[PDB]
Amino acid sequence: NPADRYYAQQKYDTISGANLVTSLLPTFLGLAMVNEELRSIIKEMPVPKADKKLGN
Amino acid sequence: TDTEWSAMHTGLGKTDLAVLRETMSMAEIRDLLSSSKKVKDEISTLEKEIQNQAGRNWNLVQKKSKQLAQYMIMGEVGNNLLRNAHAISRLLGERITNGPVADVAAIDKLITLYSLELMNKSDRDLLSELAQSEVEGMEFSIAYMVGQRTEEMRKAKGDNRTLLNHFKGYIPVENQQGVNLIIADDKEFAKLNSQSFTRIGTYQGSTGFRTGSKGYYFSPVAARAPYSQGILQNVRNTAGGVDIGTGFTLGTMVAGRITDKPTVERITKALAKGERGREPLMPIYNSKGQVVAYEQSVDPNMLKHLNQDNHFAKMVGVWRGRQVEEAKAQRFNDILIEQLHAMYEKDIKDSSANKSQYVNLLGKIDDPVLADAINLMNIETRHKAEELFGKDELWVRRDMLNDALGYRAASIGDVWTGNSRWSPSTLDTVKKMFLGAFGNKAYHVVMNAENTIQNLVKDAKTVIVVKAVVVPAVNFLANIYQMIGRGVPVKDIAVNIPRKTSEINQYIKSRLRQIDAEAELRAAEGNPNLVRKLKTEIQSITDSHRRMSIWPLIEAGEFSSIADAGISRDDLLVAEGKIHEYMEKLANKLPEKVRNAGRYALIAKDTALFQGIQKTVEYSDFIAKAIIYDDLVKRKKKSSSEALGQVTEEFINYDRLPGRFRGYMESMGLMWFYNFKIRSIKVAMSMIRNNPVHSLIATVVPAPTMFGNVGLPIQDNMLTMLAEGRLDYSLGFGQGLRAPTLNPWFNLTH
Repeated sequence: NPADRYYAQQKYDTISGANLVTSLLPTFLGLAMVNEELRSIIKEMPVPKADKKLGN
Repeated sequence: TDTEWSAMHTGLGKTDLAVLRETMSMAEIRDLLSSSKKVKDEISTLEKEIQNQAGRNWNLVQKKSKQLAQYMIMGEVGNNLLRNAHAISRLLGERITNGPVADVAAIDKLITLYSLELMNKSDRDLLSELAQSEVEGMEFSIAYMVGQRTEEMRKAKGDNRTLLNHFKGYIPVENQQGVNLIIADDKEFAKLNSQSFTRIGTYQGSTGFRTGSKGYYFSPVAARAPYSQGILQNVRNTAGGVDIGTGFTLGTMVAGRITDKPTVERITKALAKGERGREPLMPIYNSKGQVVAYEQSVDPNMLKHLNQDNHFAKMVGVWRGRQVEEAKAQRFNDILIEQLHAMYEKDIKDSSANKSQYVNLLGKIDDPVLADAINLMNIETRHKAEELFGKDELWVRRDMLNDALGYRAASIGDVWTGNSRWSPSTLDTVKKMFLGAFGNKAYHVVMNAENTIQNLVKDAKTVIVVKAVVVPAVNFLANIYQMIGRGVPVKDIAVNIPRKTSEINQYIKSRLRQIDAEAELRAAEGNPNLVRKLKTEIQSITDSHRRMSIWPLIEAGEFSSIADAGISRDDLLVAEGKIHEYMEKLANKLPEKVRNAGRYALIAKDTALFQGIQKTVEYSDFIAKAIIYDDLVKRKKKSSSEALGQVTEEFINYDRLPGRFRGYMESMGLMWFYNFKIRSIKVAMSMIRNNPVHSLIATVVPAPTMFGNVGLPIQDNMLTMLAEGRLDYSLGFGQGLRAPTLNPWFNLTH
C-alpha cells in the first residue's frame, strides 16, 4: 500500500526538521520524553563510546 | 490481537466475501483462504467463461474489473470509475449497449477474487491460520456478513438510479475522537486567521474542472460541540453507502459536487481528450447511461492523518445499529401517511365540496424544481401512498402545503451542491432588525461583515463583555430563522419587530410609576386630597395596558412572569436598546482580579453579570411570543384560547435548569447550548401534531436547514461554534450565517 510508506516518510521529515523548516531543539527534546513510539526506536541505537562509562 | 482484528476487516469485509456464499459452500470458502493455489485456479477458469460471453468486449470488462478491485482495497480512484458489477456489465461511458454484456453473477465473483490477491502477504497469512484452527469462530463471522449484505441489497434494487451508483464492498470505519480534516479555499481561509488549523497539503484536482487554489487543513485532538461529529447524522436512508433515490455518496467524504446542467456538459466533453491530476472526478450515471452529476474525490494519503479504526467486531455492531435506526425512520413516515389519509377521508364524507381545497402530490406538478424532487422520492413511501389513496394519488390540504414551501421565497442555491444561503434581500432585512433591537455598538462588533470578532478586541476586560453579548444575540437570530422556515412571511416580521419593541418598553416605564404607588397609598392615610390623586393615577395608567396589543399575553402571566418579580434601575437600558452598554455596567462590578483575567476568567453564578444575561435572554423570548401569537390569530384564523395553548408548549423556564459541569472549567457558553437544545425538542414535537404535511415534506423536498450532511466536509453553524467558546468568526459574513436543521424527526432522536 503506498499510503503505508507515505505516513512513515512524513514522520521522518519532522524529526529531521524538513517539515518544520530556532526553538527546534526544545521541541525535539520535549517529544523524546513523551512519545512511546520514538522512544522504542531510539533505545535500540548503539551508545557512543564516550558515554559507555555512564552505562545508560 | 489487534492486528488480527484489523486484518479480518480488510479480508472478510472490504473484499465482499459474502458474494461467494451464492455458489460456494462455507467449507469451500475456508479452503480458499488457506491455499493460494486455489485462488489462481478459480480466476483461470472464470476468465475463460466470461471471455466467451463478452467476446469482442473482453478487454474493456477486464480493465474495468481490475480498476474497481484496486479501489476496493487501496482506495485509489481511476478514470471513469464504475462502482459495482451492474454498471460494469453495461459498460457505461465506453460503449453503448441495449443490455448486459455478460452475466452479472459471474462478473461479481471475478471482481472479489481480483481484490483478494491485492491484500498484503503478511495479512493473508493471518487469515490462513484462523481458518484452520478457528473453524467454529470463523464460520459465524462469515455468516454475519451475509445478513448485512442482503439487507443492504434489499434496498438497492428498489430504484434503478441507486442500483448503478452503490459501492460494492462497503463497511463503516470510524475516525479518532477529536480530530477534524477539512478542505477549503486558500483565499477565504486566510481572512479567518484561525489558530487551530495547519496546512498539510494542497488540492491539485483534475484538468476536467478548473477552480481556485484549495488545500487540506488538519486540527489536532480537542473538544467539539455535541452531535457535530462521530455519527453519520444523515436524514435520508442509505443503501450501499449512497443516498437512496439520487445515488449521491454519503458514506465517505468528498471535496464537492457539481450538479448544474450547463456545467455538467462542459465537463463531459473536456474529459473526452484526457484526465490528469492526483484527484480525478467521479461521475454519477442516470438510468439510461447519461451523466447527471460529478463529484470531486479525496486523496487516500490524507486519510492516514485521521487515524481511523478498523476493528472488525466493533464495526459490525455499528453497521447493524444503523440499519435498525434507519428502519424506524421509514416506519415513522409510513404512519404519518395513514394520518394524512384519514384527514382526507372525513372531509370528503362530510361534504363533496371539500375536494376543491386538496392538491394531488403524485399528479402533475407545474413547478419544474418541485416536480424533479417528487420523482426522486424514495420508492418505499410511494408504494405506501399508492396503497391507501390509490394509484398515482396523494391528496393533501392546499393551505397546509403552502406553509411548507415558504422558505424558497428567501433562499437561493442548491443544498446538494453545498452553497445554500439566504437571498441578498433577506440579509438586508435581518441586519436592520438586529441594529434596532440591540445597540449600535454591539452591532458594529458582533455583526461586522469584514472583520472577525477576535480581530477587534484588544483588551482583557473587553473579552468579558463581548463573550456575554453573543449569548442573547444568537438566541435572537435563531428564532428569526426558525419562524421564517415555518412559513411566516419575511414582511410580517420586518414591520412588527419595531412595533412590539416599543410596546414592551412603554410597559416597563409605565409599570414603574404604579409599583411604587402602593407605597404612596399606604403613606396617604389621611385627608382624601392625596388619596383622590392617587386613586385616579393608578386607574388612569391601568387602562393604558388594556388597549395594548400584547394584553392577552400579559393576562396569561407568561409575559409578566418575570416583570413583577423584580425591577432594577439599570434594567431600563435593555428596554431602550443599549445592550452593549448594559453589559459594561455589570462587568465593572466584578473583582479586579477576575476582570483582568481576560479569557481565563471563571464567571460565577452568583455575580451580577451572570444574572444580567439571563434577563436579556428571557427578554428576547418576549418578542418571539408576541409574533407567534399574532400570526396564529391574524393570518391563521384561530380563537384566542387556541393560540395561547400553542405558545405555552414551545417555551421553557430557565430557572429550573442550572449548570451541572465540573469546577475549574469554563462552561458559560456550553450551558446555554444545552438549554437551547431542549427548547428545540418541544418545538419539533408540536410540529408533528399541528402540521403533518410539513413533517413529510421536510424529508422529501430538499430545503436549507432541512437536510443533514451531504458528504461534504463538516460545516458548523452559530449554535455549534458557540458552545466551543471560540471567537474567530462573525454573525454577519461567511460562516456564522447558517442555522441548525429544522427536521422534526431528526431533532427528536438526534
